[PDB]
Amino acid sequence: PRYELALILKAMQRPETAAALKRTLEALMDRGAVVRNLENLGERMLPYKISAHNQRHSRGGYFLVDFYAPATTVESMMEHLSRDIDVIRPNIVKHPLTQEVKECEGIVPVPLEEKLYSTKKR
Amino acid sequence: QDDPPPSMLLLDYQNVPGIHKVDDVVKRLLSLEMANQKEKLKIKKMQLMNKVLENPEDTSSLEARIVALTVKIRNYEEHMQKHRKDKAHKRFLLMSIDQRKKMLKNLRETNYAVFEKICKELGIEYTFPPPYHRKAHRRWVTKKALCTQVFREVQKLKKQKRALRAAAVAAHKQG
Amino acid sequence: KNILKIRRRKMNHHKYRKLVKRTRFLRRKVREGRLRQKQVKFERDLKRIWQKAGLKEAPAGWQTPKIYLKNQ
RNA sequence: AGAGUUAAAUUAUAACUAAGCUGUAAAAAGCCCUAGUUAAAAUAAAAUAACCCACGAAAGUGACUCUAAUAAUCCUGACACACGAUAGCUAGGACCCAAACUGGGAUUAGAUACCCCACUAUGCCUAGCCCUAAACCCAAAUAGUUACAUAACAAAACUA
RNA sequence: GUUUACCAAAAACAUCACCUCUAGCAUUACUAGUAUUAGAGGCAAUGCCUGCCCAGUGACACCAGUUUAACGGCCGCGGUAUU
Ligand SMILES: [Mg+2]
Ligand SMILES: [Mg+2]
Ligand SMILES: [Mg+2]
Ligand SMILES: [Mg+2]
Ligand SMILES: [Mg+2]
Ligand SMILES: [Mg+2]
Ligand SMILES: [Mg+2]
Ligand SMILES: [Mg+2]
Ligand SMILES: [Mg+2]
Ligand SMILES: [Mg+2]
Ligand SMILES: [Mg+2]
Ligand SMILES: [Mg+2]
Ligand SMILES: [Mg+2]
Ligand SMILES: [Mg+2]
Ligand SMILES: [Mg+2]
Ligand SMILES: [Mg+2]
Ligand SMILES: [Mg+2]
Ligand SMILES: [Mg+2]
Ligand SMILES: [Mg+2]
Ligand SMILES: [Mg+2]
Ligand SMILES: [Mg+2]
Ligand SMILES: [Mg+2]
Ligand SMILES: [Mg+2]
Ligand SMILES: [Mg+2]
Ligand SMILES: [Mg+2]
Ligand SMILES: [Mg+2]
Repeated sequence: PRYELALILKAMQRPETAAALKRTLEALMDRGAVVRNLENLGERMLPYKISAHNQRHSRGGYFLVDFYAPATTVESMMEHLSRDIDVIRPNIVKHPLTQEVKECEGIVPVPLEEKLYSTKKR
Repeated sequence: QDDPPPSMLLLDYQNVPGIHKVDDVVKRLLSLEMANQKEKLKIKKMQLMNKVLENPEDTSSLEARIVALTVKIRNYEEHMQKHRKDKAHKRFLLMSIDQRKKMLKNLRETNYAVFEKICKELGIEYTFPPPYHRKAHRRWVTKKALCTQVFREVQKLKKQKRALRAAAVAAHKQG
Repeated sequence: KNILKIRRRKMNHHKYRKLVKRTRFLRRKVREGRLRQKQVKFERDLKRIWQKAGLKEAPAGWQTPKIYLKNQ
């Protein structure tokens, strides 16, 4: 997976939410995207009140869209999602599953530094 | 400017068997379409080293380096065309150019044939370093301009005096 | 310690700056006269050049631009 | 280097409530179109992490996201080429807050200072200049050695 | 470049430039335009600059307060370094 779209949607009923998700996904496929998956993180009360589109929002729905897109297009998508009034806040991140975990082999302990000063007898 | 086509199926995935039998979607994810810029650069490097070189296997040869560097340089050129004020990459560009020109001065002193070829193929034009780098300033530029003009005038007037001499002595000798 | 040297230079510079402030327009006049002199000597140089080359007038279309007197 | 974004403050601005608020070693002047609480754009700046020691040639760089990207098969090298903190200059835009100058208030023998209040150039953005710093880690660059050997102090001594 | 046709052609006027003020808008001017515009003025390209003053008089703000590239203003007397 290449990009990860973190989507925070206005908290709404079933049909309208499905609607927004649909037109958003379409909007993605239109900029040339291939959508791998859609996940739902549920609706929660937001960490802090978010002001967007002349509305101050308390709650919201959370979604992940993993997808492949040409490098060029991210900006484009962003623009779109900015002017959508049903989106509380967009973000697009290089997918966490592209970066792979190197091995902590342990903690190499650091010896106390030596020869910082001369052998002078005070 | 060249064009490494959007469908070109990036370098590591070209030689794996039965690739073309795969459906359009996976073929598209492995395309230069979904690719980075660095992928297009890998491809451009390959294509150039194949077009220009003799033995694309040697990375160690002077000419191989000159090609790689030329790719890099062209990329920076592009970057600098988008970002005018980026000083970091203007440094990279100029620096790298100097490195290339140094390696060129080295090829021209060891293998002349290959040097000639490369210069033709990459469009690189090798110029000799002037003796005496000095800053050309207002006074010197202006004075030099005048001196050149005075020279041309003087020799032009000598030519006119010789045309008058020839005409006079000829019309005298005839009758 | 070494600050004594630095103190000397400090004072000198300060004094000097003060001086330039006071003497400013005198200095201005003088620098302008020097630039005039410069332009003239440059002209003489060029005139000497085309004259010792045998020509009478300066070569066709030669205005001998003003480089020093260039508006600041 | 681009483009997009904003958590904590802060403020225009209302709504209640209170007559004071601010300010110092102590006061005065200032402000009561003030103050506390509840609402809030823009602007600017980037707690904690950081007891870390990374990136960049140096200057520098530590809020978030993405794009582009960090010369040389790697010796030295200019007056040539390209950069270069803060301040400063030109033109346009921004202005919360800070603040040279300046004006008030104290202090003082004086006080064209230190302290208090107010406000400006300026700090910010775009484009172009300017090319300087105790630009100092006061320790040149590249390879090495820990042999000989303590002027003093400091960051031990040396070879090419 | 302009001016006192018939006693003055100039150092007067205008002028590029720079500055103040006044305007948020439709069928006769400005203008079939719209603040990078249009009017009322000052001064005289460029260059270095344009210091201090809002008490008076104006003009804004119908009162406070703000304005000098608005009208205009920008000081003394006595004592001191042997002289
Ligand atoms: Mg001295
Ligand atoms: Mg920028
Ligand atoms: Mg504001
Ligand atoms: Mg009081
Ligand atoms: Mg922060
Ligand atoms: Mg490198
Ligand atoms: Mg070198
Ligand atoms: Mg600088
Ligand atoms: Mg400015
Ligand atoms: Mg200011
Ligand atoms: Mg203040
Ligand atoms: Mg005072
Ligand atoms: Mg600045
Ligand atoms: Mg420094
Ligand atoms: Mg030094
Ligand atoms: Mg060196
Ligand atoms: Mg007359
Ligand atoms: Mg007449
Ligand atoms: Mg006349
Ligand atoms: Mg007459
Ligand atoms: Mg006149
Ligand atoms: Mg001016
Ligand atoms: Mg003038
Ligand atoms: Mg004045
Ligand atoms: Mg008044
Ligand atoms: Mg008044």
